[PDB]
Amino acid sequence: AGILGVLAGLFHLCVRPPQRLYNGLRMGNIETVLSSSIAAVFWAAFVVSG
Amino acid sequence: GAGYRQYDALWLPNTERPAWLDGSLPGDRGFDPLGLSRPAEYLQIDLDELDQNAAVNKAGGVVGAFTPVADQVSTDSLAPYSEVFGLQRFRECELIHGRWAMLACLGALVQEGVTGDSWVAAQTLVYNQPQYAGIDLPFDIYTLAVLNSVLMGXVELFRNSELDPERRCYPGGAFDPLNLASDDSERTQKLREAEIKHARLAMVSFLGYTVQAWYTGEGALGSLNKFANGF
Amino acid sequence: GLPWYRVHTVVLNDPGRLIAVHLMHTSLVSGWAGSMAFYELAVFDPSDPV
Amino acid sequence: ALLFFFGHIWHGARTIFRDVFAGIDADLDEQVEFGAFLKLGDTSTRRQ
Amino acid sequence: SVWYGPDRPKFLGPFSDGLVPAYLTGEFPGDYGWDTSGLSADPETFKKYRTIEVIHARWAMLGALGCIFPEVLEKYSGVQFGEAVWFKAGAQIFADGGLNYLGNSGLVHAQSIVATLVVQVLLMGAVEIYRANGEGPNGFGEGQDTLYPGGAFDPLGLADDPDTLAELKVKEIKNGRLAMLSMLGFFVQAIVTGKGPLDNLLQHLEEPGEFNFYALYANSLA
Amino acid sequence: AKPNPNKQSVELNRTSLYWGLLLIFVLAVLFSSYIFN
Amino acid sequence: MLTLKIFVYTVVTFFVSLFIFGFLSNDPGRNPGQ
Amino acid sequence: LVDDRLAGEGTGKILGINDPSLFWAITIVFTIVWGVFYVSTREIDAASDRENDDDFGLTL
Amino acid sequence: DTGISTPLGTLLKPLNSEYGKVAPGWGTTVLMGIFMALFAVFLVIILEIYNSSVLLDDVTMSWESLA
Ligand code: CLA
Ligand code: CLA
Ligand code: CLA
Ligand SMILES: CCCCCCCCCCCCCCCCCC(=O)OC[C@H](CO[C@@H]1O[C@H](CO)[C@H](O)[C@H](O)[C@H]1O)OC(=O)CCCCCCCCCCCCCCCCC
Ligand SMILES: CC1=C[C@H](O)CC(C)(C)[C@H]1/C=C/C(C)=C/C=C/C(C)=C/C=C/C=C(C)/C=C/C=C(C)/C=C/C1=C(C)C[C@H](O)CC1(C)C
Ligand SMILES: CC1=C(/C=C/C(C)=C/C=C/C(C)=C/C=C/C=C(C)/C=C/C=C(C)/C=C/C2=C(C)CCCC2(C)C)C(C)(C)CCC1
Repeated sequence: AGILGVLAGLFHLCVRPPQRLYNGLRMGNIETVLSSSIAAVFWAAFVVSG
Repeated sequence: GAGYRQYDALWLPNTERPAWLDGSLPGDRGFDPLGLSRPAEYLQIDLDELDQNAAVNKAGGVVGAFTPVADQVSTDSLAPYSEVFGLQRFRECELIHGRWAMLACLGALVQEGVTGDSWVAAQTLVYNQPQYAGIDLPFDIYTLAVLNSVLMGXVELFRNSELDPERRCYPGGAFDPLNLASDDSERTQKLREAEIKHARLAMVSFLGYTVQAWYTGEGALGSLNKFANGF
Repeated sequence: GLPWYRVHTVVLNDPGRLIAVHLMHTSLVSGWAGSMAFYELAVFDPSDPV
Repeated sequence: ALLFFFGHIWHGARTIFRDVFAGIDADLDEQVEFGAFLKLGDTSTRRQ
Repeated sequence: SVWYGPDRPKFLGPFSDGLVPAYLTGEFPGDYGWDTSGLSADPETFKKYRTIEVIHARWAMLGALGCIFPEVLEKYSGVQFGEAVWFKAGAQIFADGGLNYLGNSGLVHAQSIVATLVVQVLLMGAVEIYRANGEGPNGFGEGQDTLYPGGAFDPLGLADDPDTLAELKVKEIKNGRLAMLSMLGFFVQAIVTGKGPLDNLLQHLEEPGEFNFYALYANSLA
Repeated sequence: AKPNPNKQSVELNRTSLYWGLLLIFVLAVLFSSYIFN
Repeated sequence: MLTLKIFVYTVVTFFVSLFIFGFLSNDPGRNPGQ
Repeated sequence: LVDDRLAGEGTGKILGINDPSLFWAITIVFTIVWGVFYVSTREIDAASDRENDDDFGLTL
Repeated sequence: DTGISTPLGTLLKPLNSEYGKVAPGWGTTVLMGIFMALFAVFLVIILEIYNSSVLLDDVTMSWESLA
């Protein structure tokens, strides 16, 4: 997972997001980051509880 | 004029050179099926309205089309090049990768011949007990790790200080003591072609090395021996 | 004025103060970890681990 | 985890529906007329 | 300045007015007016003697530091050389373990006297040919002073001002003359006492009125 | 540097104060009965 | 214990040398006098 | 004995130095600070717009 | 009113310079969808392994695998 994370981080450093995805997900807003992070953390909470 | 055929040669017998590859670079074979060096076009999206004092806060629209100019080096120390997808930056990356791969291939072969250990187990053997050609070194592994990090960082920070994109690949000067390809002639072009071909061959060969050790569990000479003693 | 449930939205468009409030949260979490460790050490009885 | 599921739902709704956080437009009757446009909310498909 | 011209200090104090020659006009560093034997009347021989003196000064400074360093590092430290005394440190090349740098069996570990001599001959001959010719490999160091080159030999740029350069020249020549006198002292002390330069200093400091040349060795020298 | 342009003032009216006090005291009743055990 | 002594000696001499060589650096000239 | 200790209390050592390591630490740090201070004295003196002749200093 | 200059801010400035730069069109959405599908398949496989809905020869899936 660390190796894959490094590779994906390099990809996301090099490649710009698509225009359609940018507009759809509102990548210029920070509340979308907040919502996605909250989703990830509650997923992780369910996994660790199980 | 006998014993062969008279016959620019591309990577396919019948194919056309891409527009962005004009054949001026040394190893230019017109090979770019994915078009990674094609001049990229982008778009500019206006800033989102996030004002808390306004009734309506709409998203950002398209300001207009925007195609940047690449292959320009600046004094940034963290992003010197104008764009990631440029031909010159890709050439510099290819040259550095190839030189490292050439050194790696030769060193793995020579170390395997001299010491008798595989190039994979050599890392662990040196980690447990630092050595070189059977001679125990006077340094501790912690000191060696810190020294390697510091020295490599200093060398690469020295290398990054150049600003001319041409001299970023062929610095010359103290790195060409014999003055073999330090002018502008046909003799330097052939040497650059040979260097780029050797770089590509060594890159493919070390990808070999790595995969072969992954699959068969052997090194380079070990893989040769295992292949020979299998018929 | 702002309702009591919208107070922390002032740092939505302020990267510096967003970093500041995140740093404050990290400080509080680390302090809780240290204090909880000390409190558990003050009441632990390692005489019998069986 | 349950409370944060609710939080995710709330914040996603707030970030997508950001322009109508204070209220809907004053005149919003032509777009919400049944069978006025072929496509829902599209004013360029006025038929049927 | 203070160290140049007709008002510079002289080597006899107030008695030096009537002894200074007419060619020692105070133009070069270290000029104190000492030419009683008249060996520098010829300007060419004077220039050659100045070059010889500066080279001797640099070599003597290096030699004094290197003669006193390993002996200090062997008593007031944890280093264990094969031999720390300067006039007995050449015999380490004939030891069973060879010559180990800083007492470490994996630092230099030199074993053959002939190989070190050959390498030294090659390197020192090359550098001294470059210095004498005033012209290094591939035209390196051309047009520079044959005694104060600068440039590649001044990486830190401490001599980029002529006045600072003159003052540093005076400092260098005075330190070098002191080092030359100290190395002569080292030689004669090694001959007479037979102990290291630091041993003599420590023994003198143990009892200055009892452990000196006159109280120990003077009467046995005739 | 210049004053922060994101300055806002909070507010709370008497109805909100009464609702908050009522919520606090009712929760206190219920969970105090359950916590004293 | 000797390592602690060496570290403390280094720190103390560093601070005392700073004090001495700061008070030697033309201190009676850092005043708002005309 | 049962344990080990430095055993230096009430001995009367010069500057408390029972070790060349301590001597080297003191000397190295002092020399470094002095060397850093030495090169700046010409610049510091020039901040008063006066030469360091026999009349220099704060006088009354 | 440009801001407050700082050596570290100047060092990190190029990393925060392209706000709205986007790739025109759909970009690399299909590749990301392929990766998403592979991730979903992997998650299903591991969930079924834990749930004991799939049985593997060498996987004990019990406390006895600590032996
Ligand atoms: C309970 C219903 C639910 C609802 C209504 C929403 C609603 C929303 N989500 Mg959230 N979300 C949920 C659960 C939910 N989510 C879960 C469980 C996760 C996983 C952690 C997420 C993670 C998530 C992310 C990462 C993002 C959102 C965002 C969004 C917004 C729109 C985008 C969206 O449609 O995503 C699609 C949501 C789906 C749940 C539909 C997919 C249906 C799945 C793939 C079913 C496929 C079936 C399955 C493979 C069958 C076999 C399984 C079997 C072996 C058990 C909106 C607020 C997006 C956003 O705009 O945020 C600002 C975004 O960034 N969500
Ligand atoms: C990951 C962290 C996180 C973050 C950074 C935010 C951030 C934000 N939230 Mg969201 N939210 C989250 C998770 C998060 N939320 C979750 C899990 C939920 C579901 C419960 C919500 C539900 C939610 C609502 C319903 C609202 C927001 C709103 C807001 C904004 C203002 C909040 C406010 O000012 O409160 C100020 C809070 C108080 C004055 C006191 C609250 C005290 C609570 C009741 C208990 C005391 C808490 C305790 C000390 C610490 C908690 C422990 C920890 C384990 C959680 C801000 C952008 C507001 C909005 O959208 O603004 C436009 C809003 O209306 N959020
Ligand atoms: C350059 C400075 C210098 C310094 C600091 C020293 C320092 C030392 N010498 Mg050495 N010495 C030197 C040069 C120097 N010497 C020279 C040039 C020679 C050859 C003539 C000698 C030959 C020598 C011998 C034969 C002996 C010493 C010994 C000693 C110790 C003093 C006891 C003694 O009887 O001295 C007497 C000194 C000499 C015979 C000549 C010194 C002449 C120089 C030019 C004087 C430097 C002046 C001095 C620092 C201050 C004035 C004091 C004095 C002149 C009244 C002391 C560690 C003694 C020792 O090791 O005992 C344990 C001892 O046995 N030295
Ligand atoms: C003398 C030059 C002065 C130059 C200028 C000095 C400026 C000073 C600035 C202020 C510094 C104050 C803090 C100093 C801390 C370091 C010292 C320390 O802790 O040492 C503590 C150490 C203790 O050393 C101990 O020794 C033991 C064995 O004896 C063991 O080895 C212990 O392990 C070891 O710690 O003591 C010394 O180093 C001795 C110092 C002796 C100083 C003599 C000075 C002589 C000249 C001055 C005479 C007058 C002095 C004043 C008298 C009247 C006072 C009212
Ligand atoms: C001035 C005048 C004037 C008038 O007119 C006249 C007259 C008088 C003549 C004059 C005078 C003169 C003089 C005095 C001189 C002197 C000199 C000297 C002493 C030198 C030395 C000189 C000296 C010197 C160089 C020295 C050197 C040294 C060295 C290198 C060393 C080395 C080494 C070492 C490190 C260590 C090891 O282990 C060993 C060895 C190897 C050994
Ligand atoms: C200044 C400083 C310092 C100090 C510091 C300190 C001392 C700190 C502390 C800190 C701390 C000491 C902190 C703490 C914190 C805590 C917290 C933050 C907590 C929280 C909690 C909570 C939030 C809870 C909740 C709850 C409840 C109430 C009940 C049940 C449920 C729950 C769980 C929800 C020093 C000198 C070092 C260094 C320099 C600076």
